[PDB]
Amino acid sequence: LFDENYYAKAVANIIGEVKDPIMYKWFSPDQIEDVDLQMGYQKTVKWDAFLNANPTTIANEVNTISTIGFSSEVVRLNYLKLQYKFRHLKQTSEKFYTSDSYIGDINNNLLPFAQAYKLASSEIIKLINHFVLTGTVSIQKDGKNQKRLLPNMYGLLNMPEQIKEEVASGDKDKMDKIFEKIEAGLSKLELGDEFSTPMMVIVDPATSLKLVKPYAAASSCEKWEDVLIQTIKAINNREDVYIETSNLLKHKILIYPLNSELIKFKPSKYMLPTPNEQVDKDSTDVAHSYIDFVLGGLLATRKTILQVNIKQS
Amino acid sequence: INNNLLPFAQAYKLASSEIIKLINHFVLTGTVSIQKDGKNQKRLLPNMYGLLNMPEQIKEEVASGDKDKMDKIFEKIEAGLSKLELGDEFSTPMMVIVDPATSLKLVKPYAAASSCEKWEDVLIQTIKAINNREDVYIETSNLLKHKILIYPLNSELIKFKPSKYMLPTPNEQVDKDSTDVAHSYIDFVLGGLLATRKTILQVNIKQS
Amino acid sequence: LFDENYYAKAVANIIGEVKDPIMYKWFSPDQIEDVDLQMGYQKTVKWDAFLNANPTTIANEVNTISTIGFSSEVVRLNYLKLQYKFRHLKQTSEKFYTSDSYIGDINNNLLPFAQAYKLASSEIIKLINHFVLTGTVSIQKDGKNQKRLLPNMYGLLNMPEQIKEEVASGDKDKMDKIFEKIEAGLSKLELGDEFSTPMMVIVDPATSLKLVKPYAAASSCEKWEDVLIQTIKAINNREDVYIETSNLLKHKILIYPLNSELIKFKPSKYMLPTPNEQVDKDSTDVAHSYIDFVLGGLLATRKTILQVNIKQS
Amino acid sequence: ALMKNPQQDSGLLSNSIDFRDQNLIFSNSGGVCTSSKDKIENYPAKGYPYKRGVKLSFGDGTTELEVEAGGGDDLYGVCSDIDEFSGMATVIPITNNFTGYLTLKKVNPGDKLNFNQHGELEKVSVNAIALSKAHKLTEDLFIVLASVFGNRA
Amino acid sequence: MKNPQQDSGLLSNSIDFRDQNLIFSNSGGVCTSSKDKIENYPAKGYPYKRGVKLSFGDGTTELEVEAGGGDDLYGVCSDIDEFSGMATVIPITNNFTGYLTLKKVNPGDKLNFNQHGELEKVSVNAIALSKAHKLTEDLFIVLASVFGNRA
Amino acid sequence: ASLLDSNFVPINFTEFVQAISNTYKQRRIQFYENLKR
Amino acid sequence: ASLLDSNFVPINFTEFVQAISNTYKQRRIQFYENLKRHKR
Amino acid sequence: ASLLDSNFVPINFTEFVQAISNTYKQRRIQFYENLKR
Repeated sequence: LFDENYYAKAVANIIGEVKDPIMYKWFSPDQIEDVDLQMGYQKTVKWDAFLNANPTTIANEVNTISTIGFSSEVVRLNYLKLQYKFRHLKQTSEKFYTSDSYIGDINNNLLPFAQAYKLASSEIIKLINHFVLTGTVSIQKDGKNQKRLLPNMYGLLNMPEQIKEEVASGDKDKMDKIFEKIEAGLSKLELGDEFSTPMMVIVDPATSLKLVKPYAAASSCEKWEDVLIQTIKAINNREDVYIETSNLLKHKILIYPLNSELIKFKPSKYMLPTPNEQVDKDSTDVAHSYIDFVLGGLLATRKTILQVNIKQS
Repeated sequence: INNNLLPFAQAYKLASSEIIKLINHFVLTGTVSIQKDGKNQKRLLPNMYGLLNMPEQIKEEVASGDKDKMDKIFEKIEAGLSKLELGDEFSTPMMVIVDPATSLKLVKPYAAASSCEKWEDVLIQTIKAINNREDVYIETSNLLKHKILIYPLNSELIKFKPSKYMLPTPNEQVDKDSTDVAHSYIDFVLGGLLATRKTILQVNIKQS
Repeated sequence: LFDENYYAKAVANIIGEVKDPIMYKWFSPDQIEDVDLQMGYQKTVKWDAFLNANPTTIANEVNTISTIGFSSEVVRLNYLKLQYKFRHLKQTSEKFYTSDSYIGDINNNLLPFAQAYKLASSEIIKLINHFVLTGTVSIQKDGKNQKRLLPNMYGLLNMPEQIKEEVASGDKDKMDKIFEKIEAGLSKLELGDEFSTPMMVIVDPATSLKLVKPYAAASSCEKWEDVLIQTIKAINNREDVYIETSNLLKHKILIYPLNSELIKFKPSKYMLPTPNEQVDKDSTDVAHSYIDFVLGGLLATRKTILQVNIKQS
Repeated sequence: ALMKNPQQDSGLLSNSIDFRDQNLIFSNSGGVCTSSKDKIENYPAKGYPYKRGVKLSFGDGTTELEVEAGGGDDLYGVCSDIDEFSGMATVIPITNNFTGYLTLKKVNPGDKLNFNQHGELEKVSVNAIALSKAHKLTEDLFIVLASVFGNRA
Repeated sequence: MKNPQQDSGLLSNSIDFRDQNLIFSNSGGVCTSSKDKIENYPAKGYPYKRGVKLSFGDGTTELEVEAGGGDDLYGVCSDIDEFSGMATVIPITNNFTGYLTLKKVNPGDKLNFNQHGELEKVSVNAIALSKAHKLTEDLFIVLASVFGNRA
Repeated sequence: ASLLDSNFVPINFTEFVQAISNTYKQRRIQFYENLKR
Repeated sequence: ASLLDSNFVPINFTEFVQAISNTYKQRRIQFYENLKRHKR
Repeated sequence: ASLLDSNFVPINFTEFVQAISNTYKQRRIQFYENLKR
C-alpha cells in the first residue's frame, strides 16, 4: 500500500512528530478505556434500591409488611464523528516549490502534505483537548457560535448534577472568599466509599498566582495552596492531590477524584485525528485532504465534581 | 436501516433484478414506464417494437357485454386465427400468452358441458388445425391485462436479435467521497425485435 | 422429582393420552419452526428496491442519471402468555372417593388430577386451534366478548393485506356466484416465483355439501369440487390441491399455499399446555392447579391468502 | 411524559450513598405496605390509568370490558401497576384496602380524599385519608400517600 | 418521520416494479448528478422534504435551518439523520428535481414555497412535473424541479 | 430428554418442562412422518 | 472466458464485461437445455 | 500491528488505520509509564 499511495507513507513517517495530548495528565491510567465506535451510543444499566416506609414490628400476628423497592437507570453515552479539510501541494509539484531552506509557496501559503497534516493534526488535538475540558466546541475567544452537539455529550466543566459554587464579582480578588466557596463545595462533595482516592484540581493561571500568596496577618511558611492541599487531604483520606494549571480555563476551578469507579473516559479508538483515503485532485498543483476525529464518551457519577466559577463581571 | 443503506453486493443484486423486470416488461409491451397506468412513458426511437405493439398485425376486440362470455372470446379468437397468414411456415409450434383471469376462464369445461373437454383443449385443437398439428404452448403472465397474444415460434417469421449487452452490466465508474456513501452505475441495452406482418394475433377483452 | 411431586408424575403418565392438535394438517412439515420465547416479540428485516424515474439515455456528455431507491421493512411478531386454573381432588383424598365404576364425585363434579388435567389440556388445545385458524380468542358461539389481544397477532382468517371476497346474501345458495368470487380472488392472488407449490383450501361442511353437487343443464361428468381443483391447479403449476373441512369456520373459504417462503408459523416452544408448579392446598380435599400456554407467531406475505366470506344475512 | 419508567435516558450514574427520601418517585410501583393476602386483577388498559382510580368501561360487545381512569360512583378499583407491552393494568378492587402513593389533583395528613372524574384524589362520600402532604414530581404531577378503605358516606 | 417507526405486520410482496417509489421514505432526488453541492445543517424541528431557511439564534449557538420559504428561502431539505439531528440541504443556487411536500395542482403549474416550506400554486421557484399524491390525510407530495428564484 | 424415554429421570421441574416440550416436538415430527394425504 | 470458470482471472474491466456477456449467454443456453415445456 | 514496528507492511488502508489506532494506544501507554507525577 505504501508503494502505491504516497500520502499514507508520509502520514506513517510523520505521525511520530505529533505531540501527545495534554488531556492525558487529567486522568489516571486506569480511568481511560478505548471503545470501538465511530458514531452511535453505548448504554449501561444500574440497579438501585430504596426503602418505602418504616420497618414493621413483628408482634403477635401480622400480614401487612413494609416493602423495599427497586429502580433501574439506563445511562447512554453518545459519540460524534467530525471532519476537517485542508489544502496542500501535490507530490509531483513539490519539486517546483522546493526552495533552498523552505518548501512551499510563502505568498500563497501552500505547504507539503506532511507538514500540512502535522499542523492540522496539532490544531485538531488542541480542539479535542478543549472539548474534553470545557464540554463545548468553539473557535471564538468569546465562546459564541458553539457547535450544536448531541445530548449525553458532556465535559468535566459543564457536567450537570455536580457541585457548583460561584464567587461574586465583589469578592473576585478575595482569596479568603474563594477558599470559603471551595470549602463549601468540598463539604458538599459526596465520595461515599470511594473517598480513599487521589484528587485532581485544575486552576487558571490567575488562580495559580493567587494561591502562592501567604495564608491570611500573613502566616509564616503557610500558603493558600498548602491550606487547600490539607483541606482536600482531609476528605480524600490523606491521599495524593495533584494541582495543574491550564490556559484553556479562565476563572474556573475544577476538583474531582481520580478513581475509575466514579469518573471514567471511554473514548472511541478513532477519537484522535485519522487521515481519509479520499484526496481531491485536479489539473493544478493544489490538492485537498480530509481528517476525521471522534468526540464524546465522558461518564461521571452524580455529585462528585466541584466547579467554582469566579464572576469577573 | 434508518438511512436505507445497503452493501454493494445486495444493492447491485436488487438493482439488477428490478432492471431485468423492466426489460421483460419492455420485451412484452413495447413500452417503458414506471407507472401502473402506463403513462409518462419514455420517448423511444422508431423501429423499436414489442410483441404487443407491433404494427400491421391482426387485432380483435371482445366487447364489454361479452367480457365474461368465453364463447364470444373464442369466436373473436377464431376470427383472428382465420385472419392469420402463416403461409408456408405453418408447420411450426405456436405460443399463446394469456392473463390469469382469462386462463381461469379457459380451464372451465367446454360448453350442457362437454365431458373431458375444456375450452383450453378446444383452443389447442383449433390452433393445431392451422399449425399442421404442431405443439401449442400456453403461458400466463401478470404483465398482460385482458390481453391474449398468439404467435408462432419460427425464426423465419419472428426473430429476436438483442444486443450482447442487453442484460445489466456494471460500469467501471464509481463515485467516491470522504463520506461512507458511494454510487455505482448499471448499463443495459434495449431493442431488437423483428416480425413479419400479419403473423401475430392480439385479442383485447374490453372491460366495462 | 417423580419421587417427591406426585402431580408431575401424573402429568408424565397422562400426557400421552392427549390428542394431537388438528392445526398440524393445515401446514407442511417445513412450515412450522419452534422458537424459544414465552412473552415478548421477535423482529425480522427485509430489504427492497424500487425505480425512481425513467431510464436516462447515454448520449454525448451527461452526469445527471436516474436513481434507484432502497427501503427496509421491519416485521414484528408478538408472543403472549395465558393461564387457566382448574380444581381437582388432593392425592391423599382419592381413596375416600374411589368407587366401583369411577373415581371422583359426580354430585360436586370433582375429578382426579390426571383426568382433570387431560380434559383441561384438551380444551386448551381446542382453543389454540381456534386461535390459529380464525385469529380471535373467544368462548361464545356468537363470537363476541373477544379477548383484546396485542397487535401483530393475526390468524389465517383475519390476516390483513390479503385477497378478500364477499359473496352476497342473495347469492349464498348460488354456487355459480360463489365460484365466480373464488375465480376473482384466485386471479387477484399473487404467488410470484413461488407458484410451483401445493395449495391448501379449508371449507365449512355446508360449503363442501354445495361443492359435491354436480357442475352446472347440469354436467354429470365433473363436480364443482373438480372444477375448483382444476382452477387452483392452473395457478399452482399443476401441484397438489389439498381440501379440508373444519367445523370452526362458518360460511368461509380459505385458500393459501403450503410454502414456507410465503407463510411460516413460528410458534413458541411452550405454546402447548404446560402445568405449573404452584398448587393451592388447603385443609379440605379440594386443590387447584394452573396451566400455561403461549399464543402468536403467524407470519405471512402480502396478497398470498384468499378469504371468501359468504354473507348469510 | 407520564409513563412509569421515563423514556429519556439519564446522562450520569446515580450516587447510591444516601438512603433517605429515595422512594418518592413515580416509578415506585405497588404499595408501601403490602400483605400476602391481597387480591389483584389484571385488566386491559384504556389510556394510561397508572396510579389512578379506575372504572369499568364496556364496549359494543365485540371486545371484552376494560378499565379507564375515573372515579365517583363508577369507581371500581385502584390501579397499582401497569405492563406497557401487554397494556395490562393491575387493579386492587375497592373491596380491598390499599396503602400507597396515588395521583393527587393539582392537603395535610388527616384530610379526607375522594376520586374525581379523572381518577385523581381531591379533598372532600369519602374514599381515602391522606397520610402525608402533596409531593410535587412535575409541574402538574402531584402524588400523596393515602390509605383507601372502600366506600362510606 | 421519514422511516415509519411502527413495525409492519406482514412481509411485503416484491413481485411488482411499478408505482413503488411514491413513498415518504424516498430520500434524495429522482435524477442526481455527481457534481451537486450538498450541505449539512443543524435541524430545527422536522424540515424533511420541505424548503429550509437559515435561522440565527442569540449568538451562543450556531445557525440552523428551519422549515420555511418566501424571501427567506435558502435551500431544500432532501434527507435527515435523526440520531445526529442533521438536515441535508441542497442550496437554492443548485437545481433540484424530486418529490417535495405540497400544500393540501397539475403538471406545468408554477409553484412557490410558503411560510411552512410547502409548495403552493402561484416569484416562482419550481414547476410541477406531476399531480398531488396523497400519502396521509394531510400529507401530499408532488414531483417538482427547482431552478432557483425568478420573478 | 423426552417423556417417551423411560430411562429419563427429570431432576427438577425445569427439566420436566423441557422434556414436555421435547416430547411435544417429537410427537409432531412423528405425526408428520406418519401422515399420508 | 466466462465467470463460471474459477481458473478465469480477468485482467481488465473490458475482459470482465466480455466474461459477463459470455456467462449470460451460457446461462441462456443452459436454461434452454434444461427447459421442459408442458405440451398439453 | 503498530506504526512503530518497522516490520509492519500495511496491506490496505483499513490495516493502516488500525495500525494508527494501535500506535496511538501504545503512545498513551508509554506516556503513562514515563509519567512520574
